[PDB]
Amino acid sequence: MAMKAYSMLNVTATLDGRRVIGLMDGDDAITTSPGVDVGTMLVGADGSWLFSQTADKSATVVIKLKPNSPTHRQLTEKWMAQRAGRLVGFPFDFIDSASNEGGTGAEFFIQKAPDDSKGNNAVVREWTIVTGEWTPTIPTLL
Amino acid sequence: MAMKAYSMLNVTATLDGRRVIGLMDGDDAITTSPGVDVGTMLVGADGSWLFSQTADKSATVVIKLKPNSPTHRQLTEKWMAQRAGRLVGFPFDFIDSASNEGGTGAEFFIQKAPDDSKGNNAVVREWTIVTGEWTPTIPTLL
Amino acid sequence: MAMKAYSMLNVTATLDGRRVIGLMDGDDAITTSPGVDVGTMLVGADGSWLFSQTADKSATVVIKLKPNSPTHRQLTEKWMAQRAGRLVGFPFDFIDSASNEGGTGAEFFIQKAPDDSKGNNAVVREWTIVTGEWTPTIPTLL
Amino acid sequence: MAMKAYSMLNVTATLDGRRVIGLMDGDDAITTSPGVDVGTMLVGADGSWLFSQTADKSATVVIKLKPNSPTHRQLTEKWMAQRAGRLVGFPFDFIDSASNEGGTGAEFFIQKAPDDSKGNNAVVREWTIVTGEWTPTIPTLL
Amino acid sequence: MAMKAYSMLNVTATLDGRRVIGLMDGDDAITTSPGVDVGTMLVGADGSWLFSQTADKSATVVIKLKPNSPTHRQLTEKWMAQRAGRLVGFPFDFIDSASNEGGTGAEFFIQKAPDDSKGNNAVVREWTIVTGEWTPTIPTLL
Amino acid sequence: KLPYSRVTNVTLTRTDNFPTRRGFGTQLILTHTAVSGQVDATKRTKLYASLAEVEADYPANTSVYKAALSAFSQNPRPIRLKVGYAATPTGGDDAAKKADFITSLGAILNYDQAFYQITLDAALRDQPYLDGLVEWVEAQPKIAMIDSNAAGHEDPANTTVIAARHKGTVERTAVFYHTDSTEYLAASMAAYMSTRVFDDANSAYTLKFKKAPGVRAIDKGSAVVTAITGFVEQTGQSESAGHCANTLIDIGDQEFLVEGSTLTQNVFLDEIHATDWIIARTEEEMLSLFLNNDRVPFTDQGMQQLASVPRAIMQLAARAGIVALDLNPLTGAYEPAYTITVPSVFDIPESQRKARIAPAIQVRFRYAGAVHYSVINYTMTF
Amino acid sequence: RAGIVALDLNPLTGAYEPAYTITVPSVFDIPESQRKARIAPAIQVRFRYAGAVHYSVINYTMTF
Amino acid sequence: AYMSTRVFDDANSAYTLKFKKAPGVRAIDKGSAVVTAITGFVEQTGQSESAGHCANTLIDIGDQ
Repeated sequence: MAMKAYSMLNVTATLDGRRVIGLMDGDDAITTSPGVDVGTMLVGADGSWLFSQTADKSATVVIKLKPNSPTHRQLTEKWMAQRAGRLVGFPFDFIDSASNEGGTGAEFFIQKAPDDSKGNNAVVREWTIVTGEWTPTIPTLL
Repeated sequence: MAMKAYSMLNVTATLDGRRVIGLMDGDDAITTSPGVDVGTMLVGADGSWLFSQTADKSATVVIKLKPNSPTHRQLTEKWMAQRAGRLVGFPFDFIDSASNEGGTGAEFFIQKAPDDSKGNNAVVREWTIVTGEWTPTIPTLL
Repeated sequence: MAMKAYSMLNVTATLDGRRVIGLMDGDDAITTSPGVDVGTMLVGADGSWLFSQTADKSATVVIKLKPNSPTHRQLTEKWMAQRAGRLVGFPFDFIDSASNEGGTGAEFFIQKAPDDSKGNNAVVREWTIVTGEWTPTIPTLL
Repeated sequence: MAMKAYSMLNVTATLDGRRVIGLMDGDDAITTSPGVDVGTMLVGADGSWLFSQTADKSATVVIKLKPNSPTHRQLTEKWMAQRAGRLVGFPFDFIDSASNEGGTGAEFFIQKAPDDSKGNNAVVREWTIVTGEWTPTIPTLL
Repeated sequence: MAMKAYSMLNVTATLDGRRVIGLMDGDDAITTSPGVDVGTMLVGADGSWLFSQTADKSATVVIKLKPNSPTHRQLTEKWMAQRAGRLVGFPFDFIDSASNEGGTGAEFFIQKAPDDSKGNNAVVREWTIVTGEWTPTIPTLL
Repeated sequence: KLPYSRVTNVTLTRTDNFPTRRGFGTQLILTHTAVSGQVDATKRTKLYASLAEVEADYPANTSVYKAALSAFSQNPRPIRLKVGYAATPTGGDDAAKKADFITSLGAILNYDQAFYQITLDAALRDQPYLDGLVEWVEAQPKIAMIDSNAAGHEDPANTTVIAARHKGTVERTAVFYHTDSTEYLAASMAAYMSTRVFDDANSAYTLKFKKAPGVRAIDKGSAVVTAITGFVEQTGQSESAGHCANTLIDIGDQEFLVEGSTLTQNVFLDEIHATDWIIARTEEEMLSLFLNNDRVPFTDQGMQQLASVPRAIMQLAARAGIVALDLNPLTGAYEPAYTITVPSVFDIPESQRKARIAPAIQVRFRYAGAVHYSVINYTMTF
Repeated sequence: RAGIVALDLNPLTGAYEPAYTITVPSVFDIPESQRKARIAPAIQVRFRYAGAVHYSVINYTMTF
Repeated sequence: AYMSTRVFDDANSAYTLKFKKAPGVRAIDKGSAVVTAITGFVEQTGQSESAGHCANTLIDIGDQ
C-alpha cells in the first residue's frame, strides 16, 4: 500500500447519489473553502493576548463543468426545484483514494448559478454550493 | 566555521515535537510576519515630533505543504482537536543552522485552514498559525 | 575634479557608527522619502489662490539587506533593544562622494521589521526607519 | 586493468529487470539530465555575494529505440498500466564497465510517449522517464 | 623572451590543487565569462548623459571534459559533497605561460552538471562553476 | 517508580563559559616551575582545553595560573593554551651569560613547533639573560613579547632599560609595560590576537590600537604617557622622544589599549600578524598540493601550477582588507595592488634541474593603512 | 531514503566520504574451467550505519 | 506486533531505536537500581556488558 502518485482517476465525488463526470480542464475543478477563519488573536495595549475560537463549521464548494455533462443537467433540475419552492439537502461528498483526503456534508444547497455563454468555443459552467456543516476526513495514509 | 552557502538542507523546523517535511516548491515556503508595526512617529503642526512604541510582540506564520505530507496529517488532526473544544499550545520553532537566524514560540494556535482543490495536478495547502509571543534568535554567525 | 560617472563604490552610508555593507541587488537599495507634501494650493470659488507651507520636516528610509549581512545583525539587535524598553536615536547618514548628494539625521527609530522567508533561494530583508528631522545636503558639485 | 577504449559493447542498462537492446543510431541514445541547477549566486548592489544550494536531487532520462525492439513493447505495456490506474516504480539503472560511470534510480515513472510515424523508412521512438531521486556512481577507474 | 606562438601545451589550469587534463576537442575548452556588464550609459531626453558602473565582480567558467578524465571524477565527487550538505570553496585558477593572460578565484562552487549521454561514440561533459570574485591577471608580456 | 535521569542528564552549575571562537595562533607560557608529572623534560610543551583542565600547575602559582586566568578571560575565548618548560634551569650556571638560555630555547622547538606567541611572566622580568630571547625570536616565524612590571621608562633619557637599549632595531617584539601584579600579555595577545579569522570579509584588525582587555585596571599620568609609548601629541610618533610600548590607558571611564602594540617607530603588530598568516597559509596550501597530485613536473606547466597558490591567497587576502585597493596614493591613478612574477624554467640547465628544487616566485604587496588620529578645524563665522 | 544508511559524511571530520559503494568483479580474466559452472563471482557492497539517540545531556549554567 | 508492522520502503520509516515504545496491554515492573543489573545499562557513561545482563523489562517513568 505505497503512497502512489496523484491522479484524477482515483478522486471520487458523489452529488446526491450520482457521480460527477464532466469537469473542465485546469488545476482546480472541485474546490472547497471554509466559511470563516478558525480563530482570532487579540493583543491589548499592554502586551497580553487572548485567542478566540469560532463555532462556525461551514463550507462552500465550487464545481466547474463542461456545457455537456449529466451533472449539469442534474444541477439545473435541482435549481428549478429550489425555485419552485421545494427545499432539501442533497448531500455531497468527495474523497481521494490515494490518501483518504477529502470531506463530506449532509445537507447542501445551491447558492450560485452559472452564466450561459455561447461564443465560438465551449466555456466553463461554475456552480457554487454551500453547507451548514462540513466534516473533513483525516488522511490516514499520509 | 565559514559562513557557508545558504541551503534548504540546513533549515530545521519543529512543530509540536515532530519535524516538517513536505513543503511546496517556491522561494517562500515558511514565512513569519510580525503582528503590527514596531512604532509610529507623530509630527505636530509646529514641527516637533514624538515616537510611540508598541507592546504587541506577536507574530503569524504561513506554511505551505504538499497534499501528501505527514505534517498535513498532523495539522488536520490538530484542527479537529480545536474544533472539538480542546485548546492547547503546540509550540513551533524554526531556525537556520548556517547563521542561527529564525525564531521560536511557546504556544501557537491554528488560525486558518487550506482549501481542498483537486483539479488535474497537485496544489498547495497553506496553513496559517498565530502566536501571542514570538522570540526571534539573534544571528550570531552573521 | 570632473563629475565622474556614478557608481555604488562611492556611496557611503553609516548607521550608528558602523557601515552598511550587505545590500540586495536592484536599482533601489537605500531609498529615503519625505514625510508629507511640501505645500498645498487652495483655489477658491472666485479664482483667487492661497498656498500653505508645512512645518513637517521628517523622513523615512528603507534599506534592503541580504539575509547574511552584519548590518542585519546590528538592526536585529537594535530592534530587540527597543522591544525591551530602551529607546535611543542611533543616527543614520548617507552620501554620494561624486556629487555630495544625500542627507543626515540625528535620531532615528526602527519602524518596520522584515519577514523571515526561507524558501529555496535568498530573499530580501527590508527595514524601515523613521526620523523626526532630516537634513539633506546640497549637492555642490552639481 | 588499463583504461580501455570506449565502446557501446560495454555499456549496460537495465529497466525493471530486463535489459535494453534496440537503440537507434547516433551519438546520443541514452541521455540523462538533472532536474535543476546545482546552485545560484546572488550578488548585491554593494559587491558582496551569497550562494544558494538546492535540495532537488532529481533527474530525467531519454531513451531512443527502434520501432522493433522488445524494450519498446515493455515500455508500451507499462504506459498502459499507468493509464489504467496502477502506479509503481520500475527502477532503471545504467553504467559503463570501462570507467564505472553512470547512475541508478529506485522509482521511475513514464513521463512522455513517442509519436507513431510510419513514413517510408524507420523512425526513432523517444521515451522520457523521470525519477524523484537519482544517484550517480563515482567513476573510480577514471 | 620572444612572444612565442600560442599552444595548448603552455596553458595551465589548477582546480583545488590537482591539474585539469582530460579536455574535449575544440577551439573552446575552458571559457570564462563575467557576471554582468561593466557599466551602463543613460542618455536623457535633452541630450545629457550619465554613466553608471557596477560593483559586481563575479564570473562563471565552463569546462569541457571527456567521459574518461580524472578531473571528471574529482568534479563528480565534489558535486556529491555539495549535495550531502558540505559547502566549501575549492579555488580554481588558470593561466597562459606565453603572455601571463588568465585569472584566478578564491572560492568557487559547482553550478551546473553534465548530461550523461552514452550513444555510439564519446560525448562532451560540460561543467559550469561560479565564483563570487574573479581577479584577472594583467598580461605583462603583451 | 524510577528517576528521570535514566534517559536524560540535566545539571545546574554556576560558572562562566565563553564561545569557542577558533583563531590563528596559540601562545606559549615558559618559566622555571615544573610539575614533574607531565612536564619533566619529556614533554617540554603541554596542551590544554580550558581553565578546568588546568590541574597540574598550582591554582595559585604566580606564573601559570595567575596569567592563564587572564588569558582565558576574553569575551570570546581562545582555546588550547600551551604551557612550556623551557627555562627550567634558573637562567644558567652563570646568569651573567645568556648562552644557557639560548640552548634551553633550542631544545623546546624539537618537541613541538605549534605555538606562535611567547609570553614569559611572574619571572624573567628584565633579567639580563632575557635579551637572548630578543636575539632568538628574530630569524624565526614567531612573535615574543615581554611585559615588564616596572622600570625607568618614565625618563626618556636613560638607556639601560629594555625598550631603551633596543629601540627601533627589533621588528618582532613588544613590551606591555604596566605596574606590578598585572599579567597583561595574556589579556590581549592570543586572547584577542588569536581569536581573529582573516579569511572572512573586512576582518582585518589593522589597528589593535583601541581594544579593551578582559579584566584589568588603568595606570596614571598625562605627560608621562609620552615617555612610554613614544608618541608625539599631534605630529606623529617620534622614536627618539620615548620608548615604544603599551600601557592600557583610559580617557573616559573607558579603559583600552594604546599605541597599537608597536615594535619599532611605526611598525604595528597587526602588520606582522597578517603577513605571518599569509605565509603560514601559503605553506599549508603548498603542502596540500604535493600530497593530492602525484607529481609536479619540472616545466612551465608545473611552475604555473605552483604559482596558482599565492595567486589565490593574495586574492583571498585583498578581500579581508590587508592589501591596498589598486590605487596609487601619490596620484590616485591606476597601479596594481599585487603582482606575481614567475621565473621561466625554459633556460635553466640540466645541472641545476637535477636538484628537484624549483626557482623562486616573487610577489608584490601594497599595505592597507588605518587611522589612529583625527583633525577637525571648526571655523566659526558668526 | 528510508534512513538506514548514513548521509555521505565522515563522522570523524565531517568531510566527504561515500556512504555506500558497490564493487563488481571483472569476469574478463576468469578461465573457462570455472566459467562452465554457471555460478557468478561475488559482488561486494559497503554500508554506513545511521545512528540514533538514546540519551541526552544538558548543562544549564546560571549566571544571575 | 510492532516489529512486523513497519514498512521500510517509505521515507523516514526507520525505527532505529525500538527503545521508546508502548505495548498493547501490560503492566510495569518495579525497582530503581535493579534495572541496572537487568538491561546492563550504565546510568550516564554508556552501556557496560560486565555490570549487567542485556535484556528488556518495560519500565515506566511517568505514568507512561
